Amino acid sequence: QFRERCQELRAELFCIHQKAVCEERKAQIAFNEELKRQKVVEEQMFSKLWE
Amino acid sequence: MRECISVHVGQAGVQIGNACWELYCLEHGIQPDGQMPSDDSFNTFFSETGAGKHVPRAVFVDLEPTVIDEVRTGTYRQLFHPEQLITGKEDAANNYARGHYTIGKELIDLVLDRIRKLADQCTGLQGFLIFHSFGGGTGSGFTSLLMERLSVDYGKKSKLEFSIYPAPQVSTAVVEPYNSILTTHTTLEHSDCAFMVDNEAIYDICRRNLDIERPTYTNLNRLIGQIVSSITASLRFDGALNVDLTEFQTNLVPYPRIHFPLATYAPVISAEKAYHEQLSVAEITNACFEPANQMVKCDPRHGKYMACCLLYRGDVVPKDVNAAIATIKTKRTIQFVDWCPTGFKVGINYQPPTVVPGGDLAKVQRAVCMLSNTTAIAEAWARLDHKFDLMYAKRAFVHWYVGEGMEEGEFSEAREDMAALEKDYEEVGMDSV
Amino acid sequence: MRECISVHVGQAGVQIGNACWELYCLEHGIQPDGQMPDSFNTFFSETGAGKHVPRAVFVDLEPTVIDEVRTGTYRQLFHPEQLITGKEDAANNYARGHYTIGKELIDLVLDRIRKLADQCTGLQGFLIFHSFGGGTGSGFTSLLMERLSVDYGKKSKLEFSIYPAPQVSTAVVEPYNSILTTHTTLEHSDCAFMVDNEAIYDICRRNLDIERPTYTNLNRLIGQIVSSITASLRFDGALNVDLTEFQTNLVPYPRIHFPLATYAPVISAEKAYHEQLSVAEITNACFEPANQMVKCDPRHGKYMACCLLYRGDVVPKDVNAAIATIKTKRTIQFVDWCPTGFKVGINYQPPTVVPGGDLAKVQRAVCMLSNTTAIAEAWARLDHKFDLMYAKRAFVHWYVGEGMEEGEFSEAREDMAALEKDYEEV
Amino acid sequence: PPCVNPGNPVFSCMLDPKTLHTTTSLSKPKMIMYKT
Amino acid sequence: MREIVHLQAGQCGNQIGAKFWEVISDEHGIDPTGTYHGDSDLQLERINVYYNEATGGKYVPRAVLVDLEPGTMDSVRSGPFGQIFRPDNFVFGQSGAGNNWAKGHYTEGAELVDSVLDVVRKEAESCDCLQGFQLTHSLGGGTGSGMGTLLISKIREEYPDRIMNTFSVVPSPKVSDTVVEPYNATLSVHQLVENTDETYCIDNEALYDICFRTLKLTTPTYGDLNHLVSATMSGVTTCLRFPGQLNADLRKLAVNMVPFPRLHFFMPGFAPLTSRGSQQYRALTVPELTQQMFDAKNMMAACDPRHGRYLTVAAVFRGRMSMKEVDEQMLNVQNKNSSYFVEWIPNNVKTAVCDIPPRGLKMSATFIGNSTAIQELFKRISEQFTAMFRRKAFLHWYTGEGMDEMEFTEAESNMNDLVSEYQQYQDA
Amino acid sequence: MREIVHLQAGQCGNQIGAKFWEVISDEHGIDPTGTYHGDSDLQLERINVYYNEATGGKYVPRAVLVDLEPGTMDSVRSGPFGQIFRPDNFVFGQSGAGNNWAKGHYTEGAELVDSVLDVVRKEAESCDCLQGFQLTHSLGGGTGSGMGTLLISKIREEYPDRIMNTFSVVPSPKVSDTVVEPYNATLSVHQLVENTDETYCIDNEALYDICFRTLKLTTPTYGDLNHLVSATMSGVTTCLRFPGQLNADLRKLAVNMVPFPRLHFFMPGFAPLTSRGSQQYRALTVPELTQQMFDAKNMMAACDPRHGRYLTVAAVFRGRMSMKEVDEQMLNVQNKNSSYFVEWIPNNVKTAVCDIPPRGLKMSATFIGNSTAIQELFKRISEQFTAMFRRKAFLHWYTGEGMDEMEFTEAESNMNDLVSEYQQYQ
Ligand SMILES: Nc1nc2c(ncn2[C@@H]2O[C@H](COP(=O)(O)OP(=O)(O)OP(=O)(O)O)[C@@H](O)[C@H]2O)c(=O)[nH]1
Ligand SMILES: Nc1nc2c(ncn2[C@@H]2O[C@H](COP(=O)(O)OP(=O)(O)OP(=O)(O)O)[C@@H](O)[C@H]2O)c(=O)[nH]1
Ligand SMILES: Nc1nc2c(ncn2[C@@H]2O[C@H](COP(=O)(O)OP(=O)(O)O)[C@@H](O)[C@H]2O)c(=O)[nH]1
Ligand SMILES: Nc1nc2c(ncn2[C@@H]2O[C@H](COP(=O)(O)OP(=O)(O)O)[C@@H](O)[C@H]2O)c(=O)[nH]1
Ligand SMILES: [Mg+2]
Ligand SMILES: [Mg+2]
Repeated sequence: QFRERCQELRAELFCIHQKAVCEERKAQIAFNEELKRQKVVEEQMFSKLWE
Repeated sequence: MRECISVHVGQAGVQIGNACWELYCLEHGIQPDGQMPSDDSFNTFFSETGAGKHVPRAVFVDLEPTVIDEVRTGTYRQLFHPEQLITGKEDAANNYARGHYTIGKELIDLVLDRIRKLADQCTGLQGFLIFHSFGGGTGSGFTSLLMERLSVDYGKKSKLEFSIYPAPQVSTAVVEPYNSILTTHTTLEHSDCAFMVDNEAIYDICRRNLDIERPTYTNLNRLIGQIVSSITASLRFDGALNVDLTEFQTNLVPYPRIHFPLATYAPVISAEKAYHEQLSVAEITNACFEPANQMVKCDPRHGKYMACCLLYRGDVVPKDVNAAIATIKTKRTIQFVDWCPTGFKVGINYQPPTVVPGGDLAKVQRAVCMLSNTTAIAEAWARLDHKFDLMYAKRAFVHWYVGEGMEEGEFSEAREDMAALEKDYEEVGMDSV
Repeated sequence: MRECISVHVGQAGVQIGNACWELYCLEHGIQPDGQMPDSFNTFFSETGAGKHVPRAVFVDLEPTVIDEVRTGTYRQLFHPEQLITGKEDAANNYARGHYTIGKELIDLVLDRIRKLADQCTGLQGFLIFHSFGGGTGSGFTSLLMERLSVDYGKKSKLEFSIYPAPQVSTAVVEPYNSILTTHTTLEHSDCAFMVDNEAIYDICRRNLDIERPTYTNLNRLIGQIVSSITASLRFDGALNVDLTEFQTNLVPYPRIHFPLATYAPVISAEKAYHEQLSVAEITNACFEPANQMVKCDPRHGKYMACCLLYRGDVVPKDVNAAIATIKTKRTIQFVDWCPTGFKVGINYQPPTVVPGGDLAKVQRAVCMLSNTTAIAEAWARLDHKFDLMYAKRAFVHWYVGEGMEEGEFSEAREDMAALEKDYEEV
Repeated sequence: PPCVNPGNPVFSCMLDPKTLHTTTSLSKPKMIMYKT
Repeated sequence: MREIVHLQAGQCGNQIGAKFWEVISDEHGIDPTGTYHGDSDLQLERINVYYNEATGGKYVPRAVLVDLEPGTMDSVRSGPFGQIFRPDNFVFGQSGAGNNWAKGHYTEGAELVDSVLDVVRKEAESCDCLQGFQLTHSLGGGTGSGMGTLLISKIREEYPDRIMNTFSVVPSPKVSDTVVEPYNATLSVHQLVENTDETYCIDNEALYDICFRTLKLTTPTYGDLNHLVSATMSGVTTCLRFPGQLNADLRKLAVNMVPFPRLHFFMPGFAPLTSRGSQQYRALTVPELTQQMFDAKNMMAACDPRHGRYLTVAAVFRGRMSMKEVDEQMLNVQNKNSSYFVEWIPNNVKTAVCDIPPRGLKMSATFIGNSTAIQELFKRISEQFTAMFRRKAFLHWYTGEGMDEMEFTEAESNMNDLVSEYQQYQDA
Repeated sequence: MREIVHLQAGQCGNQIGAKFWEVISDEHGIDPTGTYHGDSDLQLERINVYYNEATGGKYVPRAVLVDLEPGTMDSVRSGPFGQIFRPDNFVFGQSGAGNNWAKGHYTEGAELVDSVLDVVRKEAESCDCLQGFQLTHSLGGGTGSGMGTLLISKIREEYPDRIMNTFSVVPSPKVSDTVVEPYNATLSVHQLVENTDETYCIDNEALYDICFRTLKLTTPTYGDLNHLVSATMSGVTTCLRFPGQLNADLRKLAVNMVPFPRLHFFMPGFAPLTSRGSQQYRALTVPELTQQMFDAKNMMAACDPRHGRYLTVAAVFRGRMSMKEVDEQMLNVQNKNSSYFVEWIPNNVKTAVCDIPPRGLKMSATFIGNSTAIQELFKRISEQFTAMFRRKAFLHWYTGEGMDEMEFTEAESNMNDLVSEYQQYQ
């Protein structure tokens, strides 16, 4: 709680949260890429039902 | 040991609360049925029973049984107390006089009975937190009776409402200007603060800031979910500098009749776009005063800011925000009013925001919630007052309102009430030498 | 902290920009993902991770040219917000880009320049690239810079204005857009450079030996010119020279902001075996009028001022025999009020080898930036071509029917008439 | 009969909409025709 | 928990509702005996709206069928979905009327409506909270218009503050089907303005013009027409049956879009209509649907809207669609066509969103619209009435057994008063 | 992204456009069932310029098939790719025109335009930001010329800015297809001069002259004749669908095409078109194209450029080729043939280079010839007009429909005025 403001709060807390923010976002880029696959197969389901 | 009671009324109000209450459960780690997966942060929006069950502090009321059923039989079945989650008898059907006189009257006694049974379990109560609309009958007329009864039953409790304003250009209801004028007699002296969230913000912020096209209301309500979680988190999560609810009221509001702030959630960015830039305190504060990011369709350059309240979340250092405020004060374009030279707050919370599954927001190191009081919301009524008097001039759609018991003269009484409120923003925008 | 915004408007802007941002990645060590496989403060603005989005605002009014830039290999590199797209072309017409499809997009791109300018705290100037061909590169930029001059202004408006060729052209209203943008360049441009690309059409098969050269070849060689003048900022040097230090040593009077540049060691691989690269020799060879990219003959155009970049293994003693050799050779033209008129640009770092690009691994990249009176000859022929149409008013109707007015053509004459006289009376 | 009158001017649903179902890795399998 | 009561009259109203009870049965998954062969839990939660329970599983309709001629009374029962109705609900006269408005209103009308009023109060007593009443009939015949009139004449006596939606087949613009349709219409319209809360007009060859140009089917029977009008019928009453982010039941669908308590004559219409030949060629999205929603060729009334001005319109939407772009494009309808909309109501369009579409369609919509263009029907049918009343033609079957000509005179005056009020509110 | 819609009118027009829609589908990789089959992404790219997306990957040829005869409609719809056309865009009538220009203009012409402009509006509202309109027709054919004449006088008031083109088949300077042509040609070209922004004159005979020697084909049936005009159409619009280094769309063309807003009748032409016995030798490269662009035998309209002067000739190229090999092989032209070239416009050349070629050929170009000499083809049909008109040969069919001889003189006077302006500007 005092070496935070020369050190550990930076480069051990900010650069590790940022390390999370990088890898954590990759799930959202993977999860949303699955929900876009929902719509594109739903349209196949609405194409064969329209057919 | 301090807590905030919420009430959500109207179809608009109940579904923006479903986005509010999905976020409350995913913030504190609470399952959709009530029990903790296995603190005191629950005791602001959640009551802890003998088991792990966390009954929500809200009461959802609406006169349409249709919209209340899908939350009665949805995935939040076991969460809500089934007698809290109260239904109606018949639709208010887009009529102020219906929701105020004839069909909303048989629900006041049961709603106020549940607010009493909820406020006595309360021990350190700060104030109410209202959720309604301006368009429909039960979003406007039924909440009017609520402000009528809560002002006399409680009094000194500070109530806040997150209203959804009628949009200036698009609109979905024909007689909703009538409903957005008569409600103003009961949101002026019966409401302590009134947040306005128009359907023109996420109309285009979800298009330009977020790369997703064609948004719908389940994406509209998440941004309204994020802001309320940002405001109450100072009551709820620890910080280097916290802003209580009563802290927030007396500071942002100048005058007893001027309590109509704007809103802005700055770090609204998509997942595929967020890693393309760093989100600093100075950048996310400069991106929040921009006229393409406010929550109401009104240009802030026409008006002058009275006082702005800023709530930061997560990883924010309290020197960069002071550098951000000084950098954004020295620009000439954002002009403040002369009689309030400071015009600013800061508020720090340690916990970063959560993102719901399926959401288009990307989670951030830091999130700022800018809550600005402007006199540019004077012309928020200008495109509604001209919207009003054109319909009123030839007695269009008046026979329904006077047919339900409402007197004709109460239309013009609300007309002059808003005309006086517009005069107040012309009075405060004049400099004194 | 010595940074620059590389604005790229029109087609020939961003086509140079891609060839620019290719070699900009190599020298700063940046993959097309923006990450490393600070010299990159000047460009490649810092982000949260090891990614670096380029300091640029890629503006186009036509959907297509910016699109393969967008879906190219630099898709991660080139940030979508700085990748401004348009829908309607300017029809190679100054009037359309400046008025009709002007204020339509000028609001977004001023915001987009400003957004990166917030990160750009202590910046040097704006690297704006445009042709004299059409309203995307002629009219929109004239609207852009005058907006950029009234907002920022003091920042260097150093402009890579691609000039129309003395004989060839893509257009026929090429003299129109040129004679309009050149006179608007006079009121709002700090150190506007000149890219004629007609001697580029010649030295390609001489110094590069690329027979059948294509647009790419040109832009790559132009991008090396932008690199050498700015490598002083990003990298280090014994006499490295700032962008402010270029302009207020080179431009003598405010209407003389039109020098000519050329790469000196343009030697490619097949000659590079037989070439003795010695710093004094190449800059001596640089002055030879067949090599300057601007076609207008410097051999008669008096050397009013002259700057000399010195990139690579350049030695301070060896650049003084370079000055002396040019001095004793009196047949090379000189001005009569600057005795020396030189600016030495020592830069330790050697030029990059673009992948596949024919510029060989020459150890040194001496360059040269001389303000000559020769540019009046390039103006006169451009002025002459405009007169032939404007004598009997051909093609004016497209222009005047798209937000413009016939007096602007006439006033473009008078402002051009002042412009040759700036480069004649001195 | 999947529908009531095969060949309506408006529309005739000649597919059992029970088999019409999509899901996410982390979601429940819900049907398409029926929806909220 | 609220419900609407269906009730049909005449040969037209019997056939229209018989197809309507057949087009909502598959929507709620009901076989032709009454059992629930469905696949969704939100198909049975609002079954109390348009159905009611019996001794386990069996869902019986709540419609009363008054029909003065029994020759089309057995037609509905003998159909595929005719066993679903309870038989004692059926009420019929021994002898037909003969297409007299007065004979179905005065002399044998009163012999039956005591029983018809008896069976509607029997069913409405059992309902928990009644929301409205529903009628389908035609103006051009005595058993439909006259019997429908006498029902409405005293149902407002006992249910004053309950809404009424009636789907009335307005008589034919071009080629007429009975020679006394000017007389039957002008007394029905006189009695359809003061008591009905909300009405629909159904031009007969607007259905024929749809089935020729839009649907392009060579041999259309009445079953194809009856299915098309009933698709609009189901689209009206969907929001109080299925959830949504913005729903509009019948009470909301009327009291915010009738400006004045006597102007309630609307333009119905179903949005997604495609031929066989052009069905793979049409995309399914909101912007293409609205270009089919608002055009004159895809309308349920033959009178164009280009000769008048829209006062209020309503467009209920069914299915997931992002309706933020619905508000975007519908504004583009407002801006592109401003002279066809009244300027004294800047907010002319209305939305409603239903969460589920009709079964199998990706998304669907129903058009409700009030216009001053209704005048070109009423101003002519007044001219048809005046061209036949002044010559004392076809009158002794009305005057000779029922009312005098004073009721005929005040029927013309009430029409001509309605003629003047639409004109004076066309420009405001 | 900018898009156009076809407006094929008459038997002449519907056959050309369908063969054009044939070639467009082949280059974009589309089948008669509309499903995409292109082996890359460039065949899609901007598919909205011609094709509207439907369910199942289907692409409808955005085009309304206006006519007055069921027989032409039957032939096009029953063609190999006839299925892909939308049946709602098959608006047609039954009463024929009889090759009378009036009958296709007022009796059933003016009774079907309301329906056609309704489905013209259908395409326009559906597309987002359109670029213009395209309309194939003849000059001497009554429903082709006449109905097309009334469309271009109706869509132009509906959509002025969208530059609308006609590939009008100008009548023969020899063997006549009907007897009615000088009447129908003169009347329509009286409106062609003041309706369309760029009219493409098409002579059947000079188009035969291609199949005479350039293709040296033995018996050319109308199939490749339509294919021949379709080749020029595809390459004109190449900068709107296909990536290109010098992307000059029709918007970039027309402002360099028309020097005064009366002159827009410029003869088109394709360029690497050769024969079966000459493909074995011919080398696909830039200079051997310019051989066969600027030849006086590749013109689609007859009106040979020996009897006129090149106002602002242009050629839109296709395929991967040098841009310094084009510049030279397009300036060497002017420097040589200097007479045709009008010295008034110093460099009357549009180098419009597209990156990707037509599929099945490497080095391509579409030369739109802006020679003056089109007025001789106009004075030819003026004499054929007045020789028939002054004697009052057969006009009671016209004057009975209200088409009196007064407007016949106006048509002759305005086109003889159009003869004068082309002749004065040379
Ligand atoms: N934010 C939001 N708005 C909605 C939602 N659903 C509908 N709306 C729109 O918001 C506007 C205001 O809604 P309300 O005033 O609450 O309408 P209402 O309560 O259903 O009207 P009544 O129940 O008849 O009193 C309406 O015109 C709707 O179009 C929703 O779920 N969220
Ligand atoms: N691409 C490119 N163009 C050059 C180059 N050198 C000169 N030019 C000329 O610069 C002009 C660039 O066009 P722009 O400035 O973008 O204006 P434009 O003609 O409207 O081009 P578009 O935006 O594509 O419509 C072309 O006409 C070329 O003749 C070069 O090296 N590369
Ligand atoms: N769409 C439709 N119209 C009908 C049907 N049966 C009758 N009509 C119309 O009803 C009008 C007269 O019917 P009518 O004999 O009076 O039936 P009634 O009202 O039951 O006596 C005619 O114009 C018919 O077009 C039907 O099954 N479908
Ligand atoms: N490729 C092609 N050209 C045609 C065809 N039919 C006619 N033409 C040209 O059009 C001219 C006749 O035009 P016209 O009869 O007035 O056209 P119409 O109005 O549609 O009948 C002929 O001289 C031909 O040169 C065809 O089927 N294909
Ligand atoms: Mg409601
Ligand atoms: Mg371009």
